[PDB]
Amino acid sequence: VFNATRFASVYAWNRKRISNCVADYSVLYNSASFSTFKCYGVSPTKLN
Amino acid sequence: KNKCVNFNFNGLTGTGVLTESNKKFLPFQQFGRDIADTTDAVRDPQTL
Amino acid sequence: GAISSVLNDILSRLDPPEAEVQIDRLITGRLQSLQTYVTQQLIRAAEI
Ligand SMILES: *[C@@H]1O[C@H](CO)[C@@H](O)[C@H](O)[C@H]1NC(C)=O
Repeated sequence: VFNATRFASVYAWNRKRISNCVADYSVLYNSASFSTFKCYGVSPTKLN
Repeated sequence: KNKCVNFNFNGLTGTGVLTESNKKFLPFQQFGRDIADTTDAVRDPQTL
Repeated sequence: GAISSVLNDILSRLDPPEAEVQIDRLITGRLQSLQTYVTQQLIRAAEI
């Protein structure tokens, strides 16, 4: 989802359903690749 | 078991003593609730 | 008005700056609930 070659236009925004796996959000939060990383209703550090 | 611990089952935090219960959970039921609508009895995420 | 009725969920989901706001909402509500209960009990105990 992050590294896909193309992203769909917002009017036809793509949706991917992530399930039945183990998610490591630390690699997402420590990376300086994102200009806007705002978690709403939850804290980014607490995600692990 | 039978020890006051800080337990965390699937993100369900709490503090209490975990004892082998005789509740008749159906195969789909995860955890029980009391009248106070608080966690009362659980299923171990690794063992049914 | 808080994100969850359970204190432990808010604590395990939010950083202290926002957990403070949510817990303040819950504290206000629950303290008003005790105030109501104690006032009713005082009136009822006078009747008794
Ligand atoms: C993994 O969990 C399953 C639950 O269905 C259990 O049967 C199995 O013994 C567990 N294996 C390990 C290595 O924890």
